[PDB]
Amino acid sequence: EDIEFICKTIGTKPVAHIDQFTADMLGSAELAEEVNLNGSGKLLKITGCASP
Amino acid sequence: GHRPVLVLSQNTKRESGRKVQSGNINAAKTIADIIRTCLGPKSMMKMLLDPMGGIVMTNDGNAILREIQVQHPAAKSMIEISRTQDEEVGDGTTSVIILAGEMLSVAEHFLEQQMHPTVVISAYRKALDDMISTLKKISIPVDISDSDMMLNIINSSITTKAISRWSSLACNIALDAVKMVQFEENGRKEIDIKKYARVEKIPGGIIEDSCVLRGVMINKDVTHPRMRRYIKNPRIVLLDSSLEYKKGESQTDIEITREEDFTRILQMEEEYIQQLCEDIIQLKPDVVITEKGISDLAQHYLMRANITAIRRVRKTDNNRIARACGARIVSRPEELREDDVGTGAGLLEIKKIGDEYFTFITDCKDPKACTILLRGASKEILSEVERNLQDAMQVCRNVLLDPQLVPGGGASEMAVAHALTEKSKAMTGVEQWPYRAVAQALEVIPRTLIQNCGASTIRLLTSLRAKHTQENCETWGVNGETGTLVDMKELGIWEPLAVKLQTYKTAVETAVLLLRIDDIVSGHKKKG
Amino acid sequence: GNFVRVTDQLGDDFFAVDLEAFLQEFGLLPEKEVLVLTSVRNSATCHSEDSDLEID
Amino acid sequence: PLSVFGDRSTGETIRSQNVMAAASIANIVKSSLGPVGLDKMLVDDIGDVTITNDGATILKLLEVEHPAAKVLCELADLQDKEVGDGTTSVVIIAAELLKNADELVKQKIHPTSVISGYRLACKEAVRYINENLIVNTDELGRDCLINAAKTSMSSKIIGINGDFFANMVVDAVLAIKYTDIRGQPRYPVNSVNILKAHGRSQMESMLISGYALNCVVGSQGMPKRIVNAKIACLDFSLQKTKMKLGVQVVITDPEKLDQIRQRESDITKERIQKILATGANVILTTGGIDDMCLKYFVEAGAMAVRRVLKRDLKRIAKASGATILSTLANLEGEETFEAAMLGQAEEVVQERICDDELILIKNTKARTSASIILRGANDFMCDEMERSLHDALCVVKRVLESKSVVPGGGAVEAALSIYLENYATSMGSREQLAIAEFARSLLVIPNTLAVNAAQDSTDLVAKLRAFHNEAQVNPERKNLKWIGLDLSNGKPRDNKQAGVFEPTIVKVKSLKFATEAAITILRIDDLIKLHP
Ligand SMILES: Nc1ncnc2c1ncn2[C@@H]1O[C@H](COP(=O)(O)OP(=O)(O)O)[C@@H](O)[C@H]1O
Ligand SMILES: Nc1ncnc2c1ncn2[C@@H]1O[C@H](COP(=O)(O)OP(=O)(O)O)[C@@H](O)[C@H]1O
Ligand SMILES: [Mg+2]
Ligand SMILES: [Mg+2]
Repeated sequence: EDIEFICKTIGTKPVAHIDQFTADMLGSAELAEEVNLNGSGKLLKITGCASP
Repeated sequence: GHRPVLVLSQNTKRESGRKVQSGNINAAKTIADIIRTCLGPKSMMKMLLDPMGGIVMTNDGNAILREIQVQHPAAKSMIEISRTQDEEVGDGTTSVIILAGEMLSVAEHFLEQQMHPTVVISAYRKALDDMISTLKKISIPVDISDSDMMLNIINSSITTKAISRWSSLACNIALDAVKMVQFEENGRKEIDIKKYARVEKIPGGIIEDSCVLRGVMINKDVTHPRMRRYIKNPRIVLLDSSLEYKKGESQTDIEITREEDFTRILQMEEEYIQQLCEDIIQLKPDVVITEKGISDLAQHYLMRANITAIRRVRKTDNNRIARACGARIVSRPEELREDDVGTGAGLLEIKKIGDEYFTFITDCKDPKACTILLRGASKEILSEVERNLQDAMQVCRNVLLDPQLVPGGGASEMAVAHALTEKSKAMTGVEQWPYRAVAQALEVIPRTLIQNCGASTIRLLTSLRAKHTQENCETWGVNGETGTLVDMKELGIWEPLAVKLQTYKTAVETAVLLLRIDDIVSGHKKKG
Repeated sequence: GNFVRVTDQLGDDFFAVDLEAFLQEFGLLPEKEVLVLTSVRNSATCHSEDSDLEID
Repeated sequence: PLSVFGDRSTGETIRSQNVMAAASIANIVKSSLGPVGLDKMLVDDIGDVTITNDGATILKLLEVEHPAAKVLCELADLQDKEVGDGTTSVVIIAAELLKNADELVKQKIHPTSVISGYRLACKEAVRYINENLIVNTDELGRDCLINAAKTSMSSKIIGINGDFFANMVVDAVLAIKYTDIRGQPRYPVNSVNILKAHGRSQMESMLISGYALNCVVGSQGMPKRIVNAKIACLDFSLQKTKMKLGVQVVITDPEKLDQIRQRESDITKERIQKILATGANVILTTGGIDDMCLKYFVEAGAMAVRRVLKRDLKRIAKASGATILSTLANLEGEETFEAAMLGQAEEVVQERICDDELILIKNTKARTSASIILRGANDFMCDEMERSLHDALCVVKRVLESKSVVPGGGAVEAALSIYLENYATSMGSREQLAIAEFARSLLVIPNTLAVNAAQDSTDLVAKLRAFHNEAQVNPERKNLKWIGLDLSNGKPRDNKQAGVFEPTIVKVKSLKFATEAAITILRIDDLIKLHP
């Protein structure tokens, strides 16, 4: 259920077969980093996206 | 139903204050009083009835305490202290409990007044450091190469047990077992009494016939009567893999369409067994020991080469045999090498004891493992004898690792108490009183020895204190059999420094741990 | 498991061996797993930032 | 009229109930505060015994039913997670704040005004702490870390042995130092493996210059000591090969079965042969090893350890420079093992510890690791040792990360109380009362400290307040901001000189969390308890 939101946010297009996996279906982002919340957990932030 | 508003649970019980401290101290005192009379050469044994129907007859503190189930957590802590003392050094189990009880009593004396427990704890730690220093000061070295002195040490260790009647035999058995199980490899020395030096008890016979074997004995018989039951200089091969055809890991269904495929499959099963047996035989051994099953066809093919086979041997027993006869356990028979064959066992013999067959490999040259064969009146007698032998072996290992020696019979207690009392005269603080009190609490060991001997506690203890006030009387203790003062360099009762250090450290830290508690909460769910 | 009046098929002097075998032969007792008899304790379970990391 | 299947409490009744629950939770642990506090011993329904001084452990083990009490317990847990120290202080402060706020509310002061005053007081207290009461650790040197560890370990089972344990903690923390991106040094605590073993005294606890494994060699035939170790870390089992669910073996020609069964183990034999041929001496795997592979390692004269924990294996691999391998598959489709995947250590030894054995990997190269083996009288004492040691490690990490410390012994609380009492007169009319009550409630820490020592709490707190008032009013008496409590003698003392330090983060986070919890509980004025 998160595929629509993720694709809208990043600009990626889902790939269901390796034959159609091409560079034009990737979502360019400025930074994809996993951060920790001072020992209270871990979050994965992808901040800065071409064509946001 | 009816809903009462609550913060904690209904079954949550909380108590705090002076009541908690007094309860902890009295629990420790009761635990000490349970085994107070089981200390000294004149100790009396106790019968413990197992919840499983067994009977334990012993005067060892650890067994008595472990057989008692208690509700007060302080008593649980004391029993854990007993187990820790048993596991660390293997001796002094009864002494540490009494020392902890006495220290907690003399601490309760101060807690009745307006002294905070932290002050008592700091004084106790200072006293513990001073006791360690004094014990290291009054110790004497031992010559491990001197067999007589080692036997004397083991004897003085076992004079307080039921096995003391056969003192020489027990001491020789323990010394020989510890010496031969001693090992050195890759620059790392080890003793490992737990794994090797197995004690096997066979009820019946006389205890004077008990001995330490120059090898390993197991309760096994040959797989088939045609096997040789007596081999002079056997070559032993040890295995884990079964000598029988077994299923593979993967699902391997067959599909037979031709007529001869069924008989062919059976013939190849037989051929695989024959190939395994031929691979074993290629090394030309005399005995084959396996931790798993051996097929009948495998037995036949081994007989064709005149090889005795024993199967279903425990892994620990097989490791012990490997250490004794100098063999290496091999899993795949096709990978057997010459150096894996065990040559060095000077005799293998399966003889019948009672109505059972026992396998003996008891002529090894330089064996690194042994079986202590114990024969006696019954099962409980042999269990007590095994416990005493375990104590003796632990003491021997402690002396071998640490060659320091400390006078016994309460002489060390009095010497340390006098040294601490003399040291306390130059502090002039509020901690001097608990320091002196815990110093004088060490006198509970000579007092217990005198009480168990049946002599006059007050007069003898006063005389011993007066003697220890002199200039060289650190080795003056009490004779636990006659109730008289005696010099321990003449009586000969000496103990390892490691045992005394562990006893004092454990007692002082038990007192410190139980002195830090003022609140008890119980009844809550485990939540996990 | 619906065992009632186990004394009928176990007696009054049954030991742990008898009960173990009796439960095994109906295949209700889980198989025995080999484990360390006693050792030292560690008492740790993952958590976060529990990772030594190379300096860079 | 409502016809709701449940119980309803509204107004002063529910407010007093919440305050009572919070006060009960506070009073549970108030006896375990400060160097003169004493431990508690908890017993489960199954007889398990826990002896502890940590507030978080006590509140986690306790079974709690009231929602406000649960809020306080989770507050203690959060303070433990985010800081690691000050778990009792935050609970006590939050409960006192709630009690004083309810006292204000009972005087027809609106709860919103109290909340606004509490927020203002917390913000100003944080600002005043950051601007006046912090001490930079640059001018103090290594002694600051030792003093912080000593202060943290007071009230613990290892307090008296602090002279030794503080050095151990500081060395352990400094051994795991690393710098991430941006050049900021980081101290990944919880990478210091802590092993507990009853036996010898506390003073004989060991700090390992390497790593300590709670594991033993797979087979008795392996050597127990290797000098120049070449550690190979594997993430896969070494057993007889078995095909997956999607692959099946069907035999039509009988002659192929023996070859199938032989290859079934020859695969693992070849893998182990490659691993040993690269030159490895020590093999650690998270999976199991069966007897045949154990015999291969025994014949090779190498140490093999099975069922190694994943975190332990990762720590060992990164400390020794090894790489975790979940498969021996390269980018060429082959099966190879390279010497570049081997870690190195100066020694790997299986040593005996109280009738039990553990593996020590000594002096790993390319990275320094640390492990601590705690020796105690029994299991409960070792557990309390471990908890106190973790507290000290967290405190030292906080001190090293943020280089600011604050004086202990209630000096910060007294200074904040005086400053906020002065400052309340310049803000509002009823938030003035709220800030004054915040300042008064901040004094519960020194009061509890003095009470635990059976000292005159009133007189000592009055003297401390007089000292701090003189410091704040007089301009050349700024050195009196460090005047705290000396509980041994029951007198005020310059705690900065005495070495009683705390990380600033502990105080700041405790204040913020306690204020938020108090606001959350104060926000309630009606409770509906639906029947289950
Ligand atoms: N012949 C003896 N005369 C006096 N004291 C002895 C004699 N033999 C042993 N002891 C004392 O008895 C103590 C041993 O008692 P024991 O029953 O072994 O208790 P534990 O198991 O706690 O050591 C030792 O401290 C030793 O000093
Ligand atoms: N040596 C000391 N002298 C005076 N006060 C101290 C000393 N060590 C700690 N304290 C104070 O005791 C208070 C309580 O600490 P403690 O309760 O042990 O930590 P926690 O709150 O994490 O449980 C701390 O606020 C600290 O300021
Ligand atoms: Mg003894
Ligand atoms: Mg603390």
